[PDB]
Amino acid sequence: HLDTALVNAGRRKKYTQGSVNSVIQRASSLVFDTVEAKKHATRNRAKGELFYGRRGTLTHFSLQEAMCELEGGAGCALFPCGAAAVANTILAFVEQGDHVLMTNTAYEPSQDFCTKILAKLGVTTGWFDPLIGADIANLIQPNTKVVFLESPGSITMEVHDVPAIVAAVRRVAPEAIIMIDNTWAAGVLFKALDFGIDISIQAATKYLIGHSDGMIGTAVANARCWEQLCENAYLMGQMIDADTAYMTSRGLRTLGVRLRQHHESSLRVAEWLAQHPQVARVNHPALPGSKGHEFWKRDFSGSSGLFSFVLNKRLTDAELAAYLDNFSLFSMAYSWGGFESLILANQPEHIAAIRPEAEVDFSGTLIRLHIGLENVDDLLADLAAGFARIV
Amino acid sequence: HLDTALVNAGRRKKYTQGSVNSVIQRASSLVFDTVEAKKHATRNRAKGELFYGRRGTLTHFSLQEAMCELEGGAGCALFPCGAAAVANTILAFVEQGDHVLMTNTAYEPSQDFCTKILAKLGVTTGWFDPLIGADIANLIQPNTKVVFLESPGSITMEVHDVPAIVAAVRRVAPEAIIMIDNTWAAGVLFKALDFGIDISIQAATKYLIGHSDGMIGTAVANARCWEQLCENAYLMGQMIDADTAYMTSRGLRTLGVRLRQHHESSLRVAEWLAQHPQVARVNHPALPGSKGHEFWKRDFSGSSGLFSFVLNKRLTDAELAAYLDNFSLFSMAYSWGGFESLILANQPEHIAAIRPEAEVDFSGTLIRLHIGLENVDDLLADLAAGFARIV
Ligand SMILES: Cc1ncc(COP(=O)(O)O)c(CN[C@@H](CO)C(=O)O)c1O
Ligand SMILES: Cc1ncc(COP(=O)(O)O)c(CN[C@@H](CO)C(=O)O)c1O
Ligand SMILES: [Cl-]
Ligand SMILES: [Cl-]
Ligand SMILES: [Cl-]
Repeated sequence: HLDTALVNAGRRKKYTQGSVNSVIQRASSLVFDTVEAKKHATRNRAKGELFYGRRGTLTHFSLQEAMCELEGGAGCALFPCGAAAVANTILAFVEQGDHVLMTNTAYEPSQDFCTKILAKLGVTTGWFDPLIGADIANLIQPNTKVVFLESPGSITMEVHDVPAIVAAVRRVAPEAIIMIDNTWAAGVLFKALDFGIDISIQAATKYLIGHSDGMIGTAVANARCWEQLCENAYLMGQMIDADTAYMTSRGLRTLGVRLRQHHESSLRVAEWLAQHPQVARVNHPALPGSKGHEFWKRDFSGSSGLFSFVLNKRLTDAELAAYLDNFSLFSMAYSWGGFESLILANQPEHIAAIRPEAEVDFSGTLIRLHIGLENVDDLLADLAAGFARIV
Repeated sequence: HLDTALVNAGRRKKYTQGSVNSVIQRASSLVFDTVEAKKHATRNRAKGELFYGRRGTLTHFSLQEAMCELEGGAGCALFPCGAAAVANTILAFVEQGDHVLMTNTAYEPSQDFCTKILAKLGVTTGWFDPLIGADIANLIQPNTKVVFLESPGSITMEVHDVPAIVAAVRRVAPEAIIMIDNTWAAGVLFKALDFGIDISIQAATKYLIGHSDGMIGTAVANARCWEQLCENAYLMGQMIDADTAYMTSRGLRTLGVRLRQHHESSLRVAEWLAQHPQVARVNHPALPGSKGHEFWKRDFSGSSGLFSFVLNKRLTDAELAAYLDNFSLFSMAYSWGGFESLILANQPEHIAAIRPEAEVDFSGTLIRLHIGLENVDDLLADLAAGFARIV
């Protein structure tokens, strides 16, 4: 039913007005025909009545309805980008004196928001290994207000045992706000809110947009946390432009077909790489043997196309150029989740430096691949040519 | 390698300037820094130097390069929609006293262009059965200038034997302009120019855009016909806006994954319908027994999602409402090639009225389906519920 839901989510007649897709309603000013209409709009300004562009237009309402349906939430807040969704969703729930507990595999700018912004405002941050499971109850403190998950982890792809983590957290601090950056799953391959997580955050920038040409963040909350998220994000003025909301709705429609091809192609690549003499490790959650693969097999309904692997060596600056500069199909860039295949290198010491209170367990250069929609045999030929350049 | 080509076609740095996709260059005025720059631009105004917005900006040049690569042509003209591409491509090659030979299964607005616009301008049109094959030779007159193909045919979906038609035309009138409306194949399931056709026309509106929210026509010509196409369409002011050009290039990137799903689901539905006791006949190019199926299998590399079937009876007006008005997932609308599934009905005499000099061979009500990206079992249940309403 997912593919049918993707095609139809948010597409009601009040938003589409006769077309297949929602109209694009560009607005700051939204006009009240009468004082009664203005009173009604004011009362319902956070409940889907047209009131002011910072609250949304029809185009936003359609995307929000669609995200709430797909992720099973009570509300969806929208942000200029994925990093803004993370920073402002955390900020919405903390005050001077609180404590945040975050996986040490979190996206680096999410860590930096904690250590460079929150700290100067009286909020502290501790760290945990992605595979801590139930032992996380040990780290929970009497002022721990937020617990921040990200699964798979950034770059290294380790999957949480979320059931064990949530259960442990609910024993010790039931009213803690559990959050997850659910971007790798595109919010649909892992139903975060069905696991007891309070808020699922996405860089819709990635698979939801799907084409590397829009930036937008989303946060879908359960009924318990929606109103605080919505009103505190709004006090920071957080919103997205109507056209980008439209393009996010539009990306949903092909998300199923795309993800199935990303899953298929990338698992094939990773199977070939795990057999490869020049490869030390392969970190693909759908690959038997990867850190947390068993949780992935159990808790996820599929895979996307982003993973990583470790070379037999820490490439020099000169080897890195010979390797990366001369691919024919993979491109060097940040971001991911689009139609084209990407390649990025992180040296083991660089990873270690973004793993607070941990070290790394590999010494080769770590290559992160986004596997796009190209023919997978073409892409293997490109990686093979890459290996020949550094042998 | 098609999937790799779809991902990469037209995406060169002079257009993308560092992003994944081409920039969107919106312009009428294009600035000449010097008289010499203006002279150079004038000389190359049809060859991809910036000259004037009506000739195109970087965004158009990128799409044009993509289409020439994917369809194997020398140039690609752009139009406001498919119907404009058809009308203006035919018009570009005719003059008073010329004769056009068009398949009697052509899209109805294409026929009306011939009978209502060309006729009063001194250009006659004759008609042929789509399975005529080599016998088209006998219809070629001394003044026949254009032979217009459409395979599969509109609504009824008959597939031409293009090799036999092209060989027969080239025996009698080697210099005739052979055109095809290649929309059903999205220009990539049937490589028209490789079969000796001179110009491949598409409503990029359909599968190239892919989301039912842009209109655009394209015409890719071989080297023999390109300059005449280019300059006579320009004399009629035909262009597309830069944003829709961008959206067409963008659609190309997912065309492969989308078409494979349309193929799989539409063939499933067609095979199910062919077994159904309320179905007299299924018109799907990929279904055994359909008209021209053998040519589809030999000459195409796949199928899209549009096809039709004939019911075992002629629906009354009351039955038509009962059937059509109460679908849950199929929607009634014109166009096709999007993510959502569509349904339309025609009575046999309506089709007969748009089959010039021919009758139809069925008497039941005809249903045209577009199979979108929804789960095919959901779509089958929607069709079954419809059959129950008219049984
Ligand atoms: C898991 C994850 N979460 C957030 C973000 C940031 O989203 P933006 O919309 O880019 O602000 C990312 C993005 N990471 C990309 C590019 O920043 C990367 O290459 O690491 C993300 O992966
Ligand atoms: C085969 C074929 N060729 C051209 C067109 C016209 O394209 P536009 O971009 O709509 O001008 C079509 C479109 N016919 C659709 C939409 O009316 C239909 O419902 O039959 C076409 O099929
Ligand atoms: Cl109130
Ligand atoms: Cl307000
Ligand atoms: Cl000119």
